[PDB]
Amino acid sequence: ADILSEEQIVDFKEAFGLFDKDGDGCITVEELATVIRSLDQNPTEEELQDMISEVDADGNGTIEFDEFLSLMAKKV
Ligand SMILES: [Mg+2]
Ligand SMILES: [Mg+2]
Repeated sequence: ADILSEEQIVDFKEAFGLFDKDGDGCITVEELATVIRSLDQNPTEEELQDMISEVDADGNGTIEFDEFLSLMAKKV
């Protein structure tokens, strides 16, 4: 139970808008995937499978704003 960090909201947003031009706003599973590799982190993939598959409400198999925030709320 936590919330993203302000300064961290901008940092990620900047990288999001840079990697997201389609303007579609939302992103797929692959988009974030790669971004995960570039990010100097080491998160368990097993989780993503559980979350993404347990978060994808739209059922389109794609990540979105809320969907992304929810993943962090639990993960973080
Ligand atoms: Mg996109
Ligand atoms: Mg979705």
